[PDB]
Amino acid sequence: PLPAHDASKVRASGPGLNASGIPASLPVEFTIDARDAGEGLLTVQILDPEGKPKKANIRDNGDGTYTVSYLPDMSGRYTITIKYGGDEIPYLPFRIHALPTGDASKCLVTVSIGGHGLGACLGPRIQIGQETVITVDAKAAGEGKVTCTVSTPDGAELDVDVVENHDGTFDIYYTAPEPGKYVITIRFGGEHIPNSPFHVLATE
Amino acid sequence: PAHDASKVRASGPGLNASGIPASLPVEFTIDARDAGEGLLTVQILDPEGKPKKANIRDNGDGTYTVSYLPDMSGRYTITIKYGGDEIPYLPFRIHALPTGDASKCLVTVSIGGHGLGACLGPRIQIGQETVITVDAKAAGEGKVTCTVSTPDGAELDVDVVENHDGTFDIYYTAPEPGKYVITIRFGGEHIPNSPFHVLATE
Repeated sequence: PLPAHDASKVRASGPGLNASGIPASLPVEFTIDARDAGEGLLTVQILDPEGKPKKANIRDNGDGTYTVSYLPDMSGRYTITIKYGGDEIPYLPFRIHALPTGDASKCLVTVSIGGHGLGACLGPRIQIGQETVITVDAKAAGEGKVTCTVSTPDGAELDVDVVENHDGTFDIYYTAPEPGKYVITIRFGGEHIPNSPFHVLATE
Repeated sequence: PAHDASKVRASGPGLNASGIPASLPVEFTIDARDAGEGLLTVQILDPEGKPKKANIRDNGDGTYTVSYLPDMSGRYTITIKYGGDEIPYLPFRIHALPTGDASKCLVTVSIGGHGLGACLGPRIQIGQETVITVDAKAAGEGKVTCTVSTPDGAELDVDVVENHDGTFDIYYTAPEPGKYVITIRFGGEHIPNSPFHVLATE
């Protein structure tokens, strides 16, 4: 990379790097300032409290600064490594503590398919090729949001976008594309709701 | 009116040193024919250290048939006394072994003939009969068992009816308002979504 850079002049700050911790289950952002660091590619790696990679979304603001956002779905410490032109910036890694909120044990689960409710709770089987709506009623759980991750039979872990209804309930829309074992993790305020993670088998 | 508990002998499937299958009722025999006259008592603690019902039948001949239901996989600690005195070699430690695959069980709940889908829901009405059906066709060897924790903190075993087609029915009515915890196991292990937390309301 002939274009000169100096990663030691990059500065990072903002809510997503708060040394006092952040609330789990809420998306958060921070700013990376490379205006004095020359020209190079900015990369960010985030490891979650389980040591697994977490997506850091990077917005180039076109002025030498970047906005980075991530979703700490999980209580615990996240490990953030930032590189400019391939070189680590100072003071790495950032260790950011996502703190639990509310009472996940008060969340209730109902399931519906095609506009017909299967009543309460998520049994051990789901159907393939059929949109399934898992409603998490958190009206009694207090502070926090519902988050969801699905592991597919191939081993991939995918964060599912949870719809907030603003009445204390949250809807998880999922269509299982293939038969096999899925693991559906549902947290509220950073913590597993009752019976999560759900080990479910997708069937014809 | 003398007795000698040191001469009481104990044997049978319920005391098998190699373990017993969880979720199946089991019996054992206490032989006090050489031990004189006295009252037989049996205490069973389940793996969590809580009392487990021991049904004692006096056979009227110096022997007793004792039965208990190991609903939970794990270790059961059995203390037997005759005339108030311990018999030898106590306590007995009996392993209840898991069987089958409780994770393959399917639950359906019906109240007054209306299906509530899987699990109870957060609320039921006091005095209203509930029917919990457990489909265990895919679960392998074992039986469904059920224990309820009541608002007062008591534990009660709820009889489970075997239909001999792979399904089991549980009939339960909440008598008092408050929080209940319904534990449903197959072959010693929680079925999916057990234990079930329900508030009994007016």
